[PDB]
Amino acid sequence: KFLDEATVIGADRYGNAWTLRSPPECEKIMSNHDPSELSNGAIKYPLDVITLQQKLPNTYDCKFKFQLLNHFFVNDIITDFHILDSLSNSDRPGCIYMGLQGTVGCFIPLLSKGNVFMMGNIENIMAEADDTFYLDYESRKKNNIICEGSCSILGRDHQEYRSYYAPVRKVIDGDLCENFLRLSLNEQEFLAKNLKSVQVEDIIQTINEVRTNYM
Amino acid sequence: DELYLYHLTLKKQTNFVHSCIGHFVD
Amino acid sequence: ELLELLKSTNKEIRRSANATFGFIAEAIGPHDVLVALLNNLKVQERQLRVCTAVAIGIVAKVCGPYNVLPVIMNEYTTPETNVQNGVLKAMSFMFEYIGNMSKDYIYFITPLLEDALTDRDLVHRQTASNVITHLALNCSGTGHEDAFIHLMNLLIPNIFETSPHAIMRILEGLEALSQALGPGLFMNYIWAGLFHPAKNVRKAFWRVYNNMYVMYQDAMVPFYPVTPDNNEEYIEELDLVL
Amino acid sequence: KGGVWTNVEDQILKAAVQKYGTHQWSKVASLLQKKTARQSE
Amino acid sequence: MNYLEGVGSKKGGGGIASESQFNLQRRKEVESLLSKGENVPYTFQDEQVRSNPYIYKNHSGKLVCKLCNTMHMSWSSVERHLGGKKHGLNVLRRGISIEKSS
Amino acid sequence: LNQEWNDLEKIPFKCTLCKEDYKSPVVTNCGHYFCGSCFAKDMKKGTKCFICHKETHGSAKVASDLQKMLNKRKS
Amino acid sequence: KPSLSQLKSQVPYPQIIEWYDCDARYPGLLASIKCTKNVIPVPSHWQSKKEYLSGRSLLGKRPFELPDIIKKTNIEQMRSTLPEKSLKEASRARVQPKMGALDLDYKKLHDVFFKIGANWKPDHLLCFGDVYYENRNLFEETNWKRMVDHK
Amino acid sequence: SRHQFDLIMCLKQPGVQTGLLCEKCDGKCPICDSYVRPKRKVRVCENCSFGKQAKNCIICNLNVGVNDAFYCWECCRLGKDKDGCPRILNLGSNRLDRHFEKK
Amino acid sequence: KATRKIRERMLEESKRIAELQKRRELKQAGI
RNA sequence: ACGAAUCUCUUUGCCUUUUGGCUUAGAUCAAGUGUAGUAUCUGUUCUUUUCAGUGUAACAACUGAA
RNA sequence: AAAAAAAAAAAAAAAAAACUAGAUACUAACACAUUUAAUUUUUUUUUGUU
Ligand SMILES: [Mg+2]
Ligand SMILES: [Zn+2]
Ligand SMILES: [Zn+2]
Ligand SMILES: [Zn+2]
Ligand SMILES: [Zn+2]
Ligand SMILES: [Zn+2]
Ligand SMILES: [Zn+2]
Repeated sequence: KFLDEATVIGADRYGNAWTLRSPPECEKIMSNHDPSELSNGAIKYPLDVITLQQKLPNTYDCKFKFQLLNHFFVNDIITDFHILDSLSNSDRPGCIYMGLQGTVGCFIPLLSKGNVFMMGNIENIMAEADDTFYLDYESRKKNNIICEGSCSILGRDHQEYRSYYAPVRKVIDGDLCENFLRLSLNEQEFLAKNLKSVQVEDIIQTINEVRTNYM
Repeated sequence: DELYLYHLTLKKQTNFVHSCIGHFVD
Repeated sequence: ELLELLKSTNKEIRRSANATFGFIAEAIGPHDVLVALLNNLKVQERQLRVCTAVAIGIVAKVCGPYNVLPVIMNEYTTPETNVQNGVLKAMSFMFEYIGNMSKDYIYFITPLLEDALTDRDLVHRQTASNVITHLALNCSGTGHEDAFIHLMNLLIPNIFETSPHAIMRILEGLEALSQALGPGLFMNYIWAGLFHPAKNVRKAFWRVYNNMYVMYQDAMVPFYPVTPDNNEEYIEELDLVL
Repeated sequence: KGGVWTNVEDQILKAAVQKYGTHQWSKVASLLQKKTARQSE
Repeated sequence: MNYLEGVGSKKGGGGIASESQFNLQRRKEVESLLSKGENVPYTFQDEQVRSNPYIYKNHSGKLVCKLCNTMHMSWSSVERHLGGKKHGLNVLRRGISIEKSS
Repeated sequence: LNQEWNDLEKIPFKCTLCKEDYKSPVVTNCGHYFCGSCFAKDMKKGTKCFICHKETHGSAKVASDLQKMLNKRKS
Repeated sequence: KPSLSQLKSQVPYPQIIEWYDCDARYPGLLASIKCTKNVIPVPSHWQSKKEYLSGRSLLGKRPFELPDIIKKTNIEQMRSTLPEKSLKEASRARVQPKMGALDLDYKKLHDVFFKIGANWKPDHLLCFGDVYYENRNLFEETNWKRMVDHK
Repeated sequence: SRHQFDLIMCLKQPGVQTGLLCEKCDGKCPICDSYVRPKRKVRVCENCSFGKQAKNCIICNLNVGVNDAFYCWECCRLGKDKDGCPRILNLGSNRLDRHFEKK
Repeated sequence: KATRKIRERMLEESKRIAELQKRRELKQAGI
């Protein structure tokens, strides 16, 4: 699809879901010229770009490359994206996908620089929780939740899974952040000790904000 | 200038591939 | 008194002497202590340069890397070689001690690893690639990813390098950069010479491919450079569209 | 019991003896590791 | 009355210094002798006529012949090279290469 | 040990807005103290404390404990 | 052993194939892999007995320049590395010692990496298919971008 | 071992028993030999268990073991964790040669 | 001795330079 | 040709701290080791006859007889 | 501050290899004093008496 005029969202047979942006070097040019020029005629291309054509006739044929913008792995095969301008009067425009095995999900842009930080911190908290509990147990046996995968119930690291075919870029997993609601208060206040920042109550506020206000 | 996305799973995948028969919880 | 004491032949000594620089650097301050350490990289004897290189890694973790790093990036300019390895070795240690952080500090060190992988003598190209192994694993998934193509473009020509300590350090780097880039964007460099006529060029690429295939078996499957004509059988179910 | 003199430690004597003269042998062995004054002289 | 002995000490700091420190001192002086005191300049310093004029020091510490593009570990090695038959040739080749143009 | 690398009265008696006696006093989630007229007027412009610049959310308690410690008799 | 003229006819990009590709055990496959959409050629310094990095360019490489944002932190002046103490005066320093050598400011150092230099990113870096060949020098290429824009 | 080339690992299917490290080799990853940031316990095969052999450090296999052995975080990211039994079999060139010279 | 007095003389000259440029800067402000 | 001025050059001549003193040289004191591995100078030999095999990306190199 | 011009020779796309010995820098948190309380060098023609 197109989220935008310079960018694109996609899927794979294998489950990846990615967003590709076209570079600004190409945006200045495509903005300052009339399309008839591209095929033949004079576009003034920087010294470098041509030398990539001659040095690599196969790769740089076009001659620019998208910069991968997001990548993330959801084990379904995404059939349709639907870019919505809003969901239920929400401000943040979402793009809601739907998969083969049956699914719906959404990618919501986070417009803050402030939120993406917090949510980031919460994904990092819950991501290795099964490791943290385990280190506290080991060191509390040394001097005075038994399995290493206790909190994840299976061995998998998160980033290793959600990465899979290729590493995640900017997509922060909001379905992991949402297990934080399901823990007992003892465990929540245990995990949250890692943040100099706000208390459990404010985490839960933040996590819950997305369904209420953003969709 | 980037794009930061947040993922949710609204409705979970429904192809049920495995089953088991017992008594798990009382 | 400690900085003289790590000449000792024992290890547990050398190891505890370095740990107590963190306890002092936390106490008094990092910059008073660094200048003590950096003056000691000029020294010839290897234990002393490695055991200082550890301590600068330890002072970085405990007092924060932003305090240490520009003093180390400056010391790298000195024309003596033993300093320039000791400043690259110290940076390896300090990026495995601050595990996750490391993302904040990239972009600054790409130019410092620029001169290292470009440099003539074979040991710099060994220690900077030993920085990349630590810097790639734990900064993967961040979204830098364009610093690791830069850092990759400089490594691959070292694939032909011999020496045993040099070549395993470079393979470790190439194995680690695979996780910053992904097997696909990384494999583009490796398909070409995977056959090749040269028996040598061929021999060197196969090592790298073997390391990749172990970490990724089902993760390479989308990326193989195989077409219906290029092989007899292919698989007809990869072209199917519903 | 070797105390064998490489062509470097021969070349450093003739430069040391030129500098320090022949009666300062204690100083010549300062420029020259592995070797004492009685060995240098 | 221990003045009878005849040894003493100055009241400043802590004397002997550390074996590693002696090597640094000794390997500078040895490279001063064999060098016959000349200052061999760094490669980046933007040129005190040199005794010869080809030998330098790279951005690292090593010595290099800029004709022959050889790298040297020590002054002792260099004097081997300057007295060698390869560093002889490259002077003759530059000899001819100049004698064919001005 | 201070690291650069990394009967106190905290109650002003006159306002920070009125610069006058506290009347119909107000408490925030801080130890901030204002008049009922004070705090309502600051939110007409400012999002946060007139002092901390922390988030007040317009949240204001009746501060009677102030009038207490502003009594000569306390409570 | 197909002549390269025979081998260049198979390929959608005949300009990559070279005289030696003819001798590969499986050239038909090699020519098709090499000409695949995004494969990047093997670095060219094989067949060179030189050891990849050899002098002639490396003789004149400049020592190091700190990135400008870091150079703002003033360390360049406090420790002069380019290009002293009697051994007695050094051993007196171990016993005394002297404090506050650098006089660096902690708040300034932190901000360079975080607040001010948050988004500072290196000027050129490299692109997907740029391998570093031995004689290339990036210090020219970086300036040539800087040159074209300002003039 | 990372720096000593002659020593041969086991690389068989790990059982349920935990490897042990002597006081001297304590705190080390058996793969990269680093002292930092452990993650997972090691697990060694049965045929490295049995009698006296089971107790000895899984690195030097000489001294007796006490603490558990963990894989460091970086060795669990790459996957070198699960290759196999991370136990050194031979005593190696370095250890022998010191031994005979001393006597 | 040679080195020590050299370096000390360098220090003294630096101090002079410092005071001079002080006086110039204060002059630039009229004082 | 010659009286003769000025710049340039060689030589003779002139020359710089050409070592601060003194005594019983004023006295006395000094280098760790082992396992694995690479880098870098110099010395010595070959650009020199054909073909057949081994070998190499191609050389080279190696192997036979006129 | 500041105020032009005009009289129809050259150009260059920027020493090895082998042999044999010697010389010096350097690389691996390489190893350098603990090692020993469950467990396989302990080997002989079987031969310890209420
Ligand atoms: Mg006295
Ligand atoms: Zn030369
Ligand atoms: Zn008021
Ligand atoms: Zn407040
Ligand atoms: Zn052990
Ligand atoms: Zn490890
Ligand atoms: Zn085993």
